[PDB]
Amino acid sequence: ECTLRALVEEYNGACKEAPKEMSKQFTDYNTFKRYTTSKHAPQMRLVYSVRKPWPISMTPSKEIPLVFNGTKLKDTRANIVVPDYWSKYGSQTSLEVVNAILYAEDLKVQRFFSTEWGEIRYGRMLPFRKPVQACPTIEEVNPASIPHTLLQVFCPQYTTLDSKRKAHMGAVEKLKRVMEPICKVQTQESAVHIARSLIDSNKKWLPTVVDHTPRTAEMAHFLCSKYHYVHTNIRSTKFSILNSDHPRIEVKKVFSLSPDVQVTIPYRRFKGKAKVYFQNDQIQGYFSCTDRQIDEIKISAPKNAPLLEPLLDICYYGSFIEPGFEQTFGFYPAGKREFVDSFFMHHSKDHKAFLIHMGLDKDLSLPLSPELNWKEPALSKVCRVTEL
Amino acid sequence: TDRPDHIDSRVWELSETQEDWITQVHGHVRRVVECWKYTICCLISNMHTHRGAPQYDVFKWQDRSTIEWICSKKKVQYPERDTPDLYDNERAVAYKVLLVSDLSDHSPTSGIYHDLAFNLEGEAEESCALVLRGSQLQDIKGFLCRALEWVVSNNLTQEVVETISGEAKLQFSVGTTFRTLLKRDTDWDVIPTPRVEPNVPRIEGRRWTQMKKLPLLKEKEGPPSPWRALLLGADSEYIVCPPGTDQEAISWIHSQSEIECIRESKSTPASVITCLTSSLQSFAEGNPVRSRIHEDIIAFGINKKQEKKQSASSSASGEWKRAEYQVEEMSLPPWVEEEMVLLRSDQEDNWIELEKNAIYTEVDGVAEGLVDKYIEIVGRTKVASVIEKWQIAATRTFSQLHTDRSRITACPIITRDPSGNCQFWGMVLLGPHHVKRDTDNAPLLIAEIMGEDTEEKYPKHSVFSLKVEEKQFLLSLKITSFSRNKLYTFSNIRRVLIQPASIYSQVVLSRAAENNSLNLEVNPEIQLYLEGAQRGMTLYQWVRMILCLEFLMAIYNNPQMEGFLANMRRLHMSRHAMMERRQVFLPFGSRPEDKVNECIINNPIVAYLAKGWNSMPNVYY
Amino acid sequence: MNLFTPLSEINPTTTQELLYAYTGPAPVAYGTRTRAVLENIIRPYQYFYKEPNVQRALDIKTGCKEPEDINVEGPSSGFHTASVLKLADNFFRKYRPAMEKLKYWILVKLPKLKYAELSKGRQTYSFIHKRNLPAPIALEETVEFLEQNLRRKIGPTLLSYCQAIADVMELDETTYEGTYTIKFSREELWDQMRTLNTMWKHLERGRLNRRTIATPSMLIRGFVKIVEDAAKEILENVPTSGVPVGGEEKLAKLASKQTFHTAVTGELSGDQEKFNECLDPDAMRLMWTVFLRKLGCPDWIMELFNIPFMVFKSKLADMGEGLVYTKGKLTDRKPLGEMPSEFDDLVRNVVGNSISCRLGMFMGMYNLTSTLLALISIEREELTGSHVESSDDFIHFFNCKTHEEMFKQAETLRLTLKLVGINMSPSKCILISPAGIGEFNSKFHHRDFVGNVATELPALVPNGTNPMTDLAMGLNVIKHSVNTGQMNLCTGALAMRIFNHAYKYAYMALGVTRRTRFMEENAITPLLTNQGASPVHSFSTMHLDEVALRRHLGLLDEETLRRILNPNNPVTQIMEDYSVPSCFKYTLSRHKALLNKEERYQRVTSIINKLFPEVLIQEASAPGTVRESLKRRLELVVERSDLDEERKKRILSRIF
RNA sequence: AGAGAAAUCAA
RNA sequence: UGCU
Repeated sequence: ECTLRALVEEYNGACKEAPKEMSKQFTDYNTFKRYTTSKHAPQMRLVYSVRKPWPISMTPSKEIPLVFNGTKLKDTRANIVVPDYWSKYGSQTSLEVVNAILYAEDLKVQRFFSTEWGEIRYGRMLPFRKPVQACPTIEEVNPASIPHTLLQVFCPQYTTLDSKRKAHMGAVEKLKRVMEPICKVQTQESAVHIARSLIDSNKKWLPTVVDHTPRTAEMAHFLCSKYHYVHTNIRSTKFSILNSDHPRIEVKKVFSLSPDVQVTIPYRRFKGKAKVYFQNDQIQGYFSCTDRQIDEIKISAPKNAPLLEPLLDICYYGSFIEPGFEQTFGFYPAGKREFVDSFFMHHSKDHKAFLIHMGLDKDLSLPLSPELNWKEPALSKVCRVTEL
Repeated sequence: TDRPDHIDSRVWELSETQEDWITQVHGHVRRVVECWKYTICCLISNMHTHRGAPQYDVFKWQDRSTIEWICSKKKVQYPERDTPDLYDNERAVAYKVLLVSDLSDHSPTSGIYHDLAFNLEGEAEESCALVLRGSQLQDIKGFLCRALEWVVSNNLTQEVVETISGEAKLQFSVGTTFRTLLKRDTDWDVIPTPRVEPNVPRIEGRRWTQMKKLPLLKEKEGPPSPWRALLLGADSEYIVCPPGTDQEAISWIHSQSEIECIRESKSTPASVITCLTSSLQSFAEGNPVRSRIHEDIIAFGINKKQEKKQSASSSASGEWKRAEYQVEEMSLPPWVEEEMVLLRSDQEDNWIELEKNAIYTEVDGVAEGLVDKYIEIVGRTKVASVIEKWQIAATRTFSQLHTDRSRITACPIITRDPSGNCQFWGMVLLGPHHVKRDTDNAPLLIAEIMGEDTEEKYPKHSVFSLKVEEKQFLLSLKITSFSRNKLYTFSNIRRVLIQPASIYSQVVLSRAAENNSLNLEVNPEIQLYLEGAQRGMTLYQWVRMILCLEFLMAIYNNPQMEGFLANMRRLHMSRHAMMERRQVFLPFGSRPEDKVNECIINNPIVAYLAKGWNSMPNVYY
Repeated sequence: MNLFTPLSEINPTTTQELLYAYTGPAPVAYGTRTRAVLENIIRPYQYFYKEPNVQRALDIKTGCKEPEDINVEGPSSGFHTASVLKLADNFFRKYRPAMEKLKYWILVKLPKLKYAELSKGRQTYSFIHKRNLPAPIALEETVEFLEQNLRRKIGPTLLSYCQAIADVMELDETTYEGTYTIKFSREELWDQMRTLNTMWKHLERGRLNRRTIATPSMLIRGFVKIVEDAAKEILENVPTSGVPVGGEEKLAKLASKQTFHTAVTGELSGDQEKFNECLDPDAMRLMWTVFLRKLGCPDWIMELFNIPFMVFKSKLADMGEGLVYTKGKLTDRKPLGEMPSEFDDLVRNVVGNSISCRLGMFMGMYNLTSTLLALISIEREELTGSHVESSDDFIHFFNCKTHEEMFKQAETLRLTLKLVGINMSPSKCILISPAGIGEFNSKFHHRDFVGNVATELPALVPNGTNPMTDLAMGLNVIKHSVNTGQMNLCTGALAMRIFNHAYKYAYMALGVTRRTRFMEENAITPLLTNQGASPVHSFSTMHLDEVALRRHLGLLDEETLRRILNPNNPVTQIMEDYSVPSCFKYTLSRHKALLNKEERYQRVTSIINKLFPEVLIQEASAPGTVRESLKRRLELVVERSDLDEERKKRILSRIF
């Protein structure tokens, strides 16, 4: 493929032309990417620039230099009128190309002309600015896994297992479907920008008189104001108890950072023996439960499937693993929310606690692997896990 | 921090940029341990092949992308922080080398990969010894023997065992020489520790005084302030011309014109009429560029810098002293009220033609209706025509002031009415401008049409009688140098419509919000403190006066105006507080009027606003 | 001014924006800055003592003073040490949850800070060229200098950068070989590190007298950045900070809260007099040391958090070009100390063209940590009000039960800020007793309404990129102005109309010019806003792109829609999430040794950008050098290809 | 000349 | 050489 030949030639030219710069470290890219001596703003030099004899800096192509006494090409530099000439008596492209060249904009326009606006009413209502998600997204993605989701969408082969783990699945598939044509027609940087704008959850301060849904927050500069308001129109898995000797307790532990400040974060745990049938998409099965340990787990999962998050859901259900329910994470939790999230991030980055709690077996007949994957070859297998 | 003898140069160069060695505890030793592990891996994987491919694929210190590619072909994936050092393709296992001080505590780290245990003297663990060949063990033992003799030569044995026991310890140490430099200009050390018991002293402060009455500003006494602006403002008239382009109108004016001087000012000599007539002719032919003429050195200040430097250096009498600059103090000119009244006069045309935006929702209709009614209120006014003249003049002057031309450029101020007739508001005349910064001043020769001549108001403008088609109009002529930034910001002078629009919009919306109904022709009574008495005008007249006052404040904006407004915002707030029957208290040395009085020197509208402040009830009781 | 104070149908505070100077030129500074900086340096020494004793005052290393030496009448420069200890202890014991976030930042986020973020800054004075340079150039020059002198490769983290900066000062002689053989000593390098480059603050509104600003050198920017992110992390979590991250919601909550009727309310809003020439860095060193010592932080953290301020205690402010001296009508500029002037006490503290100053801060530096020093003073038993302060602007809501207690707490607030040198302005602080009417930052508060008032008018002027993107920025700016409450329905629509008219003019789409006549006989129907066609964006439609809106409304049909969005067009081939690449998405047409380096780095960036898709999404992070990384990536992409083995091996052979 | 305001522009 |  000639693209590889061009890449090799360009690399050789860069090495020969710029030896010292090529010898810099790769991590210095974040420094020398923005290397420019350009120093306000070019808004001043616009009215004069557009009226220059040859403002447009075009590339060598098939453009008529003189049409009806045009003088549109000097051979490059082009006249200001050639952008207008490419709107009539020019070359056209396929309907798929024009449909796929803009996708997010079509979604934003379609949402605007799809809502039944009510009757505008006027009053002394006072808006208070609150942080709400800017625009609707195709999927609910946290602001931390967006780069990893983008890496999985665009460069699946250049990634790491940790990056895949800290990436929202499901959104990747839809993004791939919606951006397979866009990446083909536009540039890589523009494709990345459109993708992030599709999935980014950027909390922006907006006027708020009533609770704004993500749809309403996008169009809020006219819905509400100081004098008027027009009115518009564990994670995913689930659990079910089958045989519980005693009912679930509501014990809570208090964390005392100082004698004057305390927090009450309650953790929910079983007692005696229990059996819960956990269901999550393709993952299904029931596992025996102890006071705080696990006796047996039965899982029915597709071959070579990621089985880390369902087990983390299981661990939170019974407060099984210690380092996230009694022993703090090294810092005083301000509230229950971030404690819930920080548990699922720390214990997803590393899962040593689960392996220590359940133990390791030296045989290979056990299906589940220490990397929390279903039915894969490994040098060792986690114990006390079977299939239905 | 040099390369150990037992470590190859390639290994050291590879290990240089793999981790931040300088900022870790026991640096230059953890790096040596990692180099030991990498060398052990290389010796284990030394030219050994199996099934036509190398038996051992080392993974330590390799790019993550190619590691993932190799692992994908081998049907296995590994995490970032627990990746194996090497993989045994012969029996499909992964091994990571782990130097240990004692071989008794084998301690299998994890089931993902079997470990390889080696001591500091050479002997390996039984599992890793029986899984590998004898030559590999011999080579590793020899390499570890050389490493151990190097260590005991430089007695880092405790450091080596500490690095083996630990994993990573971040640190940042400041040297002894840097410490002496740092503590040159301070009484404490790098880590402050004063020998004082913490306590908050009880200090006896002053008492807070109530603002019983609002402060009175200090009116300044002196000669009345002249009109110092680019254009003539409210005294700006236009000459009707037959429909056509700018060149046709200029040619017609040049053909029908008789120029006689009425008032001559020393600031602008009457001889600079010749260059203006030459510019009229040149623009009439079609080229608005002319060669320099004799009556231009005293018109555009050519060689004035060198001439004035030579004149000043001719005397050179006195002694060096600090440069002291005095700003002349001026009183309130009588013409401020005249301009305010004239700028409110009603014209025939609308003078504000802005394209109406589209309407798709009910909210869009309300906004467009409000904007249309606001434009109707402040459109048929003289101030709108003056704003349009200022915009046209500033834009035409700026468009021709981007190169470094050394020849006179012509930028006529011509506007066109809806019918199509040209309107000669005046003319800007560029001079030789070798501009280099946005703050540099470019010479100009403003020639514009008056409506009334007043020597005190225009001490520098020269007035010439102009006769055009049985009609006689005055003609101003002033020499002015004006900067790039000022021309740019006056090219968008139409932005001044925003503030009166905001006031009108808030009044209308508050009226519509008291009840629940949008009227759009509400004209309430706005009570104001006019001439002391509380007489109220209409909303339409108030917005009209607000626009004129803001336009005057814009073209007369200077540091005095900025400081005056900034320091009077708080006084306006205090006045509102006392209106709301509220008490205002001040600290000991509180003189809020002092911060305002220092900004009143010679600005006309600043003095006018000061008089407006000192035309109000003092005590609100 | 009688027109700006309505008495009915509208409040005087509602007409407060008429007291602004949006339109009209902004003040600009002319000539030398020496006089301004010299008057800025003298103030810390004049106000140190009750009576002006500058000559004796130029002997004080630490601004610590005694309670009886504090000037309760005028400005006072300096701090009380025991007061700083007690106030820091009080500010740590209270708001303790906000201190664990600092612990998490230090233990986790601090080691992960990259020194590449230093390139996203202002212009930096470079000790190589002795000339203001953009941040990337100064950063790369400093990194190359450190690598040449330390004979080691600097790590990607900011801590490694600071360690390298600390280590380079231990070398007695330093060089920057590379045609050029500039040589430095330890003292010269120290002076370059201490030197602050002063410049005028241009285009500043609201002030009558011009003021100067300074920026740190690259040798101390890493330390300053570390301390400033620490200060930001502390300020983002305390209710007494006017940080923009909080969104100034705190003022809204304080305005909307109710109060027991019998309780006597009150609200003090004012400015701080000479904020940046009264504060002494030693107070901030002491406060930071207390904060990191009561957190149980390691010793090296406490050491690291004191270089930024201890270097500033030895600052060498750049005087400028000199002081103006005149004989007759001729003006000559001379350096300080050449001729008698109004600054002769400071001739001793002259180092070449720089002036030393132990006492006092300077504008443009330590903005965030100055707020912390102004907030520890609030934490006292007597003070029971709510404070919201952002740099030299505060607001206090008193909630006393009696007037005498109100004034006692007001005087306590005035005095406690003077224990560290904050020095609130007597002529700028106004207290309203019955209820809340005041101002903070640019906001104005009256009863339950807090409205944003702009300081500078939104520039309704077209930018210089291209019409398609320019309309996007214009509409985004208008939408942002409306969203902050500064604008509303009619004002927003009028701003849109003005911007649209100027935008049409600036691209020759208005009147009779060459473009519009070119579209006359050629039958080029105007279909876009930049072509002079009817506008398509409405007030409710600032957030949608032009082409998609026109397609949905049937204005660009499909024949023209296909032609203007052709990817093979000759012309082509507050983030702006619009302007799909089209025909009208074009570009216009616009010490010398740095230029060649510019094209070299541009080539390196271009080759990296193609072989590394992941640098577009995440910051680059990979051990090794650029050459090896590119070589291995090329080998990988060759092997990953579907070609046969011989083509791959000859491609690898061609790689060299 | 003038612009201007604490000091520069009129190369 | 054409912004109401």
